[PDB]
Amino acid sequence: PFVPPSWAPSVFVPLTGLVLPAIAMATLFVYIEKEAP
Amino acid sequence: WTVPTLNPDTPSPIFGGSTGGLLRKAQTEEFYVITWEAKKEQIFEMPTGGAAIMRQGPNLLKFGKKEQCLALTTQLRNKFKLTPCFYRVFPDGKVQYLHPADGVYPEKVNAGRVGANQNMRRIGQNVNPIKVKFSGRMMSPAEI
Amino acid sequence: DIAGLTPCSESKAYAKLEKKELKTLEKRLKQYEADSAPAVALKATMERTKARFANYAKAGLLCGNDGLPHLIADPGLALKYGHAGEVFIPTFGFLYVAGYIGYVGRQYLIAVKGEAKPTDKEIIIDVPLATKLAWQGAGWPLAAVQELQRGTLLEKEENITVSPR
Amino acid sequence: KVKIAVDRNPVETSFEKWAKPGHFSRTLSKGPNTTTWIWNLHADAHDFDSHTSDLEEISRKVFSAHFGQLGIIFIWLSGMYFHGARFSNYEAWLSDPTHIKPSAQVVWPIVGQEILNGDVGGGFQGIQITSGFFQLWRASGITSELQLYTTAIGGLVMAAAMFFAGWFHYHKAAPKLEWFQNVESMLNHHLGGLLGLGSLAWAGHQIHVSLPVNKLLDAGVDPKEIPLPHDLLLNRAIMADLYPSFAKGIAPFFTLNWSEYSDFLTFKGGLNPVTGGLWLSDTAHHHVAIAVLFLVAGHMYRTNWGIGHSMKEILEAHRGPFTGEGHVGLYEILTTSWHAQLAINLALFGSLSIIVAHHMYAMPPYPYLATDYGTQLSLFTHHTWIGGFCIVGAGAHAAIFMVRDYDPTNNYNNLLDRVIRHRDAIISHLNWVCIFLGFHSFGLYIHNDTMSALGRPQDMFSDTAIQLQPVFAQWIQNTHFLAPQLTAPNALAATSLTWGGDLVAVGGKVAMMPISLGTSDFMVHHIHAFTIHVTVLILLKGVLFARSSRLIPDKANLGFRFPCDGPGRGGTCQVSAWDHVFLGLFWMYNSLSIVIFHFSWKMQSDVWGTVTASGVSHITGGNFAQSANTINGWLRDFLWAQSSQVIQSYGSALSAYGLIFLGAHFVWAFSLMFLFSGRGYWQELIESIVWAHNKLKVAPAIQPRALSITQGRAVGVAHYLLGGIATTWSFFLARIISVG
Amino acid sequence: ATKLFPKFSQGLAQDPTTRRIWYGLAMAHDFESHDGMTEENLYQKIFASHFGQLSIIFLWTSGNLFHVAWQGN
Amino acid sequence: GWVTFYWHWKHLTLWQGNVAQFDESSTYLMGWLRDYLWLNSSQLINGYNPFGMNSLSVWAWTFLFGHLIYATGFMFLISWRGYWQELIETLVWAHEKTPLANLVYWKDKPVALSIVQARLVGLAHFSVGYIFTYAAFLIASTSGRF
Amino acid sequence: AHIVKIYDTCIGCTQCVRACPLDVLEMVPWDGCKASQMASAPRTEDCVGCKRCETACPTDFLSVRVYLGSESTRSMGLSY
Ligand code: CLA
Ligand code: CLA
Ligand code: CLA
Ligand code: CLA
Ligand code: CLA
Ligand code: CLA
Ligand code: CLA
Ligand SMILES: CC1=C(/C=C/C(C)=C/C=C/C(C)=C/C=C\C=C(C)\C=C\C=C(C)\C=C\C2=C(C)C[C@@H](O)CC2(C)C)C(C)(C)CCC1
Ligand code: SF4
Ligand code: SF4
Ligand code: SF4
Repeated sequence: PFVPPSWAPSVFVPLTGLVLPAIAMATLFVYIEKEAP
Repeated sequence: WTVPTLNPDTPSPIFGGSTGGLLRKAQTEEFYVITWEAKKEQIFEMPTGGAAIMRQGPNLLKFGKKEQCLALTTQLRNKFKLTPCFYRVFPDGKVQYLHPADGVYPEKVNAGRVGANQNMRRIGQNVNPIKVKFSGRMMSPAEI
Repeated sequence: DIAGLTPCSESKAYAKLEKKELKTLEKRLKQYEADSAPAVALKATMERTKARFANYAKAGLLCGNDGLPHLIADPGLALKYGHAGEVFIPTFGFLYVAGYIGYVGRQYLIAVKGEAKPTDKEIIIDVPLATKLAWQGAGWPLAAVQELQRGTLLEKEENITVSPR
Repeated sequence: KVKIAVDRNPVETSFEKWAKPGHFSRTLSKGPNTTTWIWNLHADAHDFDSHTSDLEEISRKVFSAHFGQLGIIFIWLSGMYFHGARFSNYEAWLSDPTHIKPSAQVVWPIVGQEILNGDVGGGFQGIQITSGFFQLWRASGITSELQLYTTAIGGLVMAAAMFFAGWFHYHKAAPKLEWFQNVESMLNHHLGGLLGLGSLAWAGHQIHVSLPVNKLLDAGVDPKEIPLPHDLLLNRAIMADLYPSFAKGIAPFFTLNWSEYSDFLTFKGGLNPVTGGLWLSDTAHHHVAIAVLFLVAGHMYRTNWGIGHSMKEILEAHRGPFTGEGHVGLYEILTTSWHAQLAINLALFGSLSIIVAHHMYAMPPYPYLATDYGTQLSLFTHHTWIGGFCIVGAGAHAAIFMVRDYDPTNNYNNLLDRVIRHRDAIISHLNWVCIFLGFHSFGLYIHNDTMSALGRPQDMFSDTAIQLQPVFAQWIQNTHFLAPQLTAPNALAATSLTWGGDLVAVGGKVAMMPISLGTSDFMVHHIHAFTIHVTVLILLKGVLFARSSRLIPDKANLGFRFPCDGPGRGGTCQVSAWDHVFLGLFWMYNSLSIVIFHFSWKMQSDVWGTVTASGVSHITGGNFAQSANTINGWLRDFLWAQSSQVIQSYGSALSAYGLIFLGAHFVWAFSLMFLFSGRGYWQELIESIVWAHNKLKVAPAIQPRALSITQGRAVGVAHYLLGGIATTWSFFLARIISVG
Repeated sequence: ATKLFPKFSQGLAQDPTTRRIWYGLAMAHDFESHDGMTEENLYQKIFASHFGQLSIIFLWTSGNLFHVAWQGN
Repeated sequence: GWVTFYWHWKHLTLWQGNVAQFDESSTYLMGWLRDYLWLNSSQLINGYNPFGMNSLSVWAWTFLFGHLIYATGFMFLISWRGYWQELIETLVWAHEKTPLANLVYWKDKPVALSIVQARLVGLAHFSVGYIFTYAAFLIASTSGRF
Repeated sequence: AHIVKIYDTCIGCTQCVRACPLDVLEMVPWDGCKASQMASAPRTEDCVGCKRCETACPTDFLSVRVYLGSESTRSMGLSY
């Protein structure tokens, strides 16, 4: 019932805490460095 | 008196150089150039650190910011009784005379000068911030 | 008696603490010859310990389960049960001394304020005047009431500085 | 011409100024209007330079202020000798030094404080001292409280002389500036007279009193039956019996037959097996050599004859192709600026005090000093702290000179000018070195902590896991140890047992043994490098940027001690050279706190300990090597485990250390109020309090004011160091006295 | 030149230092100080922000319930 | 801190079954430091040691993690901007004078944190270490003892 | 840029103008005080916010007031 597989953490933990942070940091840094038209 | 023209090929005081000189800002944004006349060769203190010898007659130096130029302006006037003048120079060749703006040092009242940022009231007559709220941006009752 | 406490005079823990304290002092008194100055000193501390445990019990102090004297601070319980020398009387003793210091200091500041250089009389103390006020401070309580009743103790708000508001 | 030049009756001796507070200042003499005046009076009392622009007047004030200090020190020494003669167990300790604990402070029986009079032994009750005076007096050959009482009286006669000299050389015959500017003459007398004569005289006392008296003490002779020092000084037959060469008199000295005096002038090295201290015969031949060396050194500078050197000539001669003008201008700077002299003197004197701590512990010079762990730990820590404070002071006075005495007209293209011209290169490079050390020193501890917590001990830096051995220090130790047989043939033994070899045991306790150096030692030596490099970074930066920076170009006009230049330029808080000294103090405290903790744990873990049948049991059982590689290891096995003595001292004689331990934690936390706050808040709070005083007509004429920004910073750092150092002091003394 | 962030304060957007990044994050929820802020817009922004806070709280509770039901005992 | 210390110590003694310890040791500050902090910290600081680690290892690591953040706050709280601004200016010179490194440049001119910002960053570091340190000590002492 | 303002309480001491280390102020002819001169702030764009002018101002309360505002390369006194 609404139970994720055993590999969930082996994949979710890597993605959330490493991959997603990198993606977020990349887009955020770009926006701040972007200058108003 | 007329606005002076900066001669960029003026002799510079004798100095071996330092690590407190101009940075990339001088080539991209702007730099400042102080000029003065010396009646005798006198060693003086570089606001950027180090001793330097002013040359007889014309002298020219370049600083990264206006405060450094005015700092040297203070030493030359107070200690050597000289009368220096400085300018802001842009990377496109444009030169802007800065001090003394009217040829008369600011502390000496001069005609023609029009008052700016003056309030015909005492600070205790400023309005309460609630009155200047929701204006175009964050402002102070003093600005109104 | 009060709060379920027990007289130190009837507490067994109070008695055990006194024995424990005297046994430490005695274990040390042994390593020394009888007339040796060290021995005389340990004996005088043992006598002072015996007098303290006896004097505290005689004063009718109450002791908790820890066997240590507890002080009753309620004016009602202290007066009705004989425990006023613990907090009540001490309170009026301190209040008299503390008001004494305050009233004398206030009298000094007021006296030096009418001089040529009050600031000078604060760094260099006018000893004669200071001694005079120090002796006249015994009747401060009555003087403070007489000032409170003449309206001379406080300052008028109109004469006191404040921020813009 | 070097000559005595003075002014007669320069200043009148009256109490007129005593009754006029702030008379020395043009701003303070006007009297107080606010409370700031009181602080300013005390803060500017000994700043003669700011008092007057006359160098001669400043020099005369400095000279007399030094005589006042010398008089203070003499009273302090007389008190120590007096307390040793009237309030101590020295005579009993002389008979039984391995069991009786030194004590020279007795407390009066009041409010129950007599508990502090512990059972030190010898039929005596008092506070156990750790100054090492008992061992010093035994080394000097003192055997009676009469000798301690006589020296105490002498010290007071000397203190009275010092205070007289101070009054005389300021009010009666004040030396002129030319007199003080005789640097060549001053160095010749201080090297030849003060140092060489002082060492020669001490050799006289040691050879005629310290050596025979201590030889008899070590032979087991009772202190009562030992010949009095004069009996040995007036009889050669007694000295001849103890040392056969004395039968020949001083003939061998003038005939160059020095070898005959081999029985009292020796090069044994190592330690006396009976006492655990250096051989006095070795200390005698040493001070004799020091005396000769310094007597020669004091004949190098030119005075009133052509022979000798000119310090100005030597300096002007040392110039190279990479340093422009070179040492030109330094002679003028070091003969007209006291702050310049104080900067160099404080730097060397502090570095020296730190060197004394290491040398005195490894080569214990006094009898029965090595096995007195309380005294050993106290001495090392005390001299280490004195050194660190003096080093920070060196930085402050270097900045004071750069701000007040530096003149560019006298420093063009010289070493000083060229240093200021590449200051950004110096600070930026030092900045990187500090960051590299930090990560590669403290990062290793974090790695170990994480690996241990993650249950991966094999991935840690340890003598069993990954190893970081200090090979260079291990090679030097081996070289110094084997020195006696090859590079130092005459020496019987190596200078110290730390290098290696057999251990020396006195009273069943280890006096000294070899000290092994492994990964944990390598890690803590790099923490020291980091902490020192960073402290230098702050102090150096404060001195090089004292006159100006890219942020502030007229810092020199603002002065040495100023709060800031306003919130402009983003914020210019703490830009003054004084503020750099304020920050340097915290890092100096952090560095030395780590240094003394390292010494205590290493000594308690690998050196100190009872020697039993077939085996030495150390105090902490050698847990430094496997417990000092993690922060958790330090917090648990050092702070938490060794705090048991101070936390359990209540009800005993060490109860005072427990009270001071809490009181010190308090003072330290109280400093944070001043260090984290600003005067703007306090001034307003005072305004509302002043209102209550105004309402009851009890407001003071001297207006109450919040402390100045600089005073707020000075009060905070003072209470921080006081609290922190006192806390370690209570922890160290309670721990060592209990498990000594 | 004028950077895009923060869009609520041209002043900060015209700051050429790293302070712009810190202050843009520090003054994002101070609506009253935002450029061109009106009382009505102030209330509407807060109302929407309050729905956002509620959304986060309920997801936090759902997350807690899920991990207990999936990894606990 | 004082209120939570009081609550925890009174409950630890009640849970252990000897309220007398609090009743006799809470009347002096040495009692609080030795009978509450020092005594109840043994198992926590032994979460990981040269002999191995236990389930309390995360709390031992966190306890020290909080001490580090708390002390890092002291730097932003005691040291002020002026000193740092002058240090950064030297680094800006170093980067522009370093070959190859000067090829890459910054879009935002590096500056020291502001005065108000530094007070906030210091208070945050101070507050985070305060909470993390006590939370690590509280859970470890109660769980390990019971 | 920081906001610098002069108030009618100005006595024309010129101290603020002499204290300013960036030439943000000057003296202009006036008729409100005996000195017949009043301080003016025509170059506030060069102001850094040192507040030296306010420290030099002797009037109670200050006649010259500085309000820290938008930060620029000049306002931050950056030589880079
Ligand atoms: C300042 C805080 C404070 C507090 C919390 C208390 C609390 C207490 N007082 Mg009290 N008391 C105080 C100040 C205070 N007192 C002061 C400043 C005085 C000096 C006049 C007294 C004088 C006083 C007397 C004479 C008595 C108490 C008594 C008591 C206890 C019961 C009183 C009551 O019913 O209500 C609480 C009381 C107050 C909030 C204020 C004063 C107490 C009132 C005026 C006394 C009335 C007591 C009344 C007879 C109830 C008890 C009945 C019987 C057992 C005597 C109670 C625990 C009674 C007691 O237990 O004696 C054995 C008692 O008779 N107090
Ligand atoms: C009765 C003897 C006597 C008298 C009447 C005077 C009188 C005078 N001296 Mg003087 N002096 C004396 C002895 C005396 N001196 C001695 C023995 C020395 C050698 C140290 C000096 C060295 C000296 C110097 C260098 C100077 C004076 C100066 C002066 C004049 C003003 C300063 C002053 O005295 O204010 C009173 C000052 C004090 C009361 C401070 C006392 C200082 C003591 C020694 C410090 C003790 C600190 C203590 C040991 C530790 C405190 C720790 C803390 C925890 C309590 C004044 C007319 C000054 C001057 O010429 O005017 C500008 C000057 O610069 N004196
Ligand atoms: C043999 C010559 C000689 C000796 C032994 C000394 C010794 C000393 N001088 Mg000195 N000095 C000398 C020659 C000498 N000086 C000459 C020729 C000059 C002129 C160039 C100076 C100028 C000078 C200055 C400017 C200063 C000293 C200072 C000092 C003291 C530094 C404190 C210290 O480290 O010692 C430790 C202290 C002791 C060991 C106590 C013992 C001291 C006794 C009195 C030895 C006698 C010294 C004295 C010069 C002998 C003549 C006394 C006679 C006039 C009555 C020290 C005691 C400093 C000072 O202020 O001292 C007050 C200092 O500032 N001297
Ligand atoms: C400051 C260092 C110092 C001093 C003071 C002494 C002092 C002394 N040593 Mg010695 N020694 C020293 C260092 C010193 N030593 C060192 C470094 C070594 C290692 C090489 C030695 C090795 C050594 C040996 C092997 C011996 C001595 C001996 C002696 C004693 C006899 C000296 C002698 O024979 O005639 C020296 C000549 C003089 C001292 C001249 C005296 C001039 C007088 C005092 C002047 C009086 C003038 C006055 C106006 C008179 C009027 C008086 C008044 C009442 C009217 C003597 C007390 C001998 C000894 O022990 O005797 C038992 C001896 O055997 N020493
Ligand atoms: C031979 C050593 C020596 C000497 C001669 C001087 C001399 C001087 N120093 Mg200096 N200093 C030294 C070492 C020395 N220093 C060291 C080692 C440090 C590093 C900490 C400093 C750091 C330092 C600073 C930061 C400053 C000076 C300043 C000065 C000048 C004025 C002193 C003053 O302010 O008077 C007044 C002295 C006092 C009010 C003493 C204060 C009380 C002390 C600090 C409390 C210490 C704790 C105390 C022991 C607690 C006792 C117990 C308690 C319960 C009572 C003066 C010429 C000042 C200066 O140059 O002016 C611009 C200045 O700002 N020094
Ligand atoms: C525990 C508190 C603390 C800490 C950690 C530091 C740390 C530091 N201080 Mg400092 N300081 C402090 C308190 C502290 N201080 C206090 C209270 C004061 C007031 C007196 C000062 C005053 C002060 C001054 C005046 C100066 C410093 C300087 C420095 C730096 C020296 C250079 C260096 O070692 O770089 C290396 C960095 C470290 C050693 C930190 C170690 C961190 C670990 C090992 C790294 C882990 C990273 C991690 C894996 C990242 C991933 C996390 C994940 C979430 C992604 C350094 C980072 C100097 C400086 O600015 O630098 C030159 C400087 O001048 N401090
Ligand atoms: C029946 C009509 C009704 C109801 C149910 C609500 C309900 C709500 N309105 Mg609302 N409102 C209404 C009419 C209503 N409104 C009307 C007519 C107007 C126009 C005048 C408004 C205008 C309005 C505005 C402007 C706002 C709200 C907001 C809110 C939300 C408050 C957010 C909150 O604090 O969480 C829920 C609050 C509670 C559940 C109250 C209980 C709190 C107690 C103290 C907790 C105790 C719990 C218990 C003791 C222990 C629990 C233990 C365990 C279960 C954990 C909330 C859900 C705010 C919002 O929009 O948020 C998104 C807000 O900004 N309303
Ligand atoms: C005369 C004097 C001075 C005093 C000046 C002034 C104006 C003092 C102001 C006093 C004022 C306004 C007090 C206002 C309220 C005081 C109240 C309500 C009294 C509270 C006391 C209570 C409830 C008693 C508590 C207890 C008693 C019976 C005593 C003890 O048993 C302890 C306890 C708590 C149980 C100057 C100048 C400071 C200088 C100096 C001498
Ligand atoms: S916070 Fe204090 S030290 Fe910093 S700029 Fe303002 S007044 Fe100066
Ligand atoms: S704040 Fe500084 S730069 Fe600005 S007007 Fe005042 S003195 Fe001039
Ligand atoms: S300092 Fe004040 S009173 Fe004087 S000219 Fe400037 S604004 Fe006017």
